[PDB]
Amino acid sequence: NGNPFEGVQLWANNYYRSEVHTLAIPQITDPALRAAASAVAEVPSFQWLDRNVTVDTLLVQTLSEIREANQAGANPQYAAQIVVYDLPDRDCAAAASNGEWAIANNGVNNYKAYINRIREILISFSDVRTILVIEPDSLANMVTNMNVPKCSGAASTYRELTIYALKQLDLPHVAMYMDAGHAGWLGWPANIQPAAELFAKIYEDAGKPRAVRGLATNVANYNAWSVSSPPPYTSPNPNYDEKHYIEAFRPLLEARGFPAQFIVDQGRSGKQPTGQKEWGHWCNAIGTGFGMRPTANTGHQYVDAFVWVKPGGECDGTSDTTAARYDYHCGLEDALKPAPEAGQWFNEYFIQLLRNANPPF
Ligand SMILES: OC[C@H]1O[C@@H](O[C@H]2[C@H](O)[C@@H](O)[C@H](O[C@H]3[C@H](O)[C@@H](O)[C@H](O[C@H]4[C@H](O)[C@@H](O)[C@H](O)O[C@@H]4CO)O[C@@H]3CO)O[C@@H]2CO)[C@H](O)[C@@H](O)[C@@H]1O
Ligand SMILES: *[C@@H]1O[C@H](CO)[C@@H](O)[C@H](O)[C@H]1NC(C)=O
Ligand SMILES: OC[C@H]1O[C@@H](O)[C@H](O)[C@@H](O)[C@@H]1O
Repeated sequence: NGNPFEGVQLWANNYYRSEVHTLAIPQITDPALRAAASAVAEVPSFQWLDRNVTVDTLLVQTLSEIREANQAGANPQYAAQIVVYDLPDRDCAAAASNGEWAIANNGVNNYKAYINRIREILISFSDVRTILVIEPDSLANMVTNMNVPKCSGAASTYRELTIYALKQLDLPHVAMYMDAGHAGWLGWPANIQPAAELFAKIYEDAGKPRAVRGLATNVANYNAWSVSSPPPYTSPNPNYDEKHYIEAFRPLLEARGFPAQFIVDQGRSGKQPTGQKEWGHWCNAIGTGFGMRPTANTGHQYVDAFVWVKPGGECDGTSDTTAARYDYHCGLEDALKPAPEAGQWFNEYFIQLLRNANPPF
């Protein structure tokens, strides 16, 4: 079917614009950086439904604004970009982004109701083309972290709820992309076949919903789409950038009946190599910059578009060792500190991304 990024304009949401203008710009002293910051507020990054309260507030508000714009004659029409991110026992292999719901406290029923309400809302807004990224990190943890107690404990629930979401959100105007980790996680030659088996089986078990378009890679990470030599921290993985990963991964998925198209996050991929000391250091990484802007013109048959899924400037996790959600990755030498709770605005990190932007603002 169709590439959902073709023939539309991507709406830049007002939540991210509001962070930049109300929190970042007033604290930025230099004129050029203020002007740069205003420009990055217009880059259309995904809007995250990270908490249940966002469904009837922020989601409805964004879809309503788009409808008004399109009903006025926007050309091309705008499309929404939304992330579904509220699994019970969320972020199973880390502490920083633990969610509001727990499997031991009716999390499965809370999640099904959240999905059902999202579905009702998307049905009401069927006139708005909606692109969704389904639960970043969830299935990638199923592949490599079955040795982690929280992840093995949540495995059967993650599989059931993913299938539930793929079926309930399989709507005419919706395109879904399942999160598929990244080059440095599932792109390792040892992990790529097992990842292809898992994604292709979930797709099959969901009844191969027509709205599932493929997979999203590099969400909330910093990998290059394509570099000319391997960054030192990538060795010895031969799939050292997303282009290598996706070129190796698509054949294995298509072999198992899932001919997935991809979308690749590049919101924090502008500077390479990054300042990461190890490829697994994912929290508030130093030496990173805003990367390639969202576009359907990728020059690749398997890639629907480059996107900005993780909104740069929104924290990856607190550096406070007394916090409930403290994760040691956020206290590393290559993690920017001090840092606020995951998802809260981190001005010093936003300025790092601005200064290191490529292309520049
Ligand atoms: O991306 C944001 C997300 O990150 C999650 O943490 C991830 C890291 O992003 C990811 O890079 C890390 O990847 C591991 C992978 O699981 C291992 O299988 C792989 O193992 C390699 C090993 O490094 C080699 O030495 C050895 O020779 O081969 C094996 C493969 O056979 O190592 C990579 C690291 O390079 O996985 C993390 C999860 O455990 C965070 O949890 C999450 O919160 C973030 O949102
Ligand atoms: C989730 O939000 C919906 C409204 O969108 C609300 O009706 C429901 O009670 C919330 N769920 C929980 C578990 O609080
Ligand atoms: O910034 C986008 C998302 O990043 C995640 O790491 C946080 O846990 C969420 O609260 C946030 O919505």
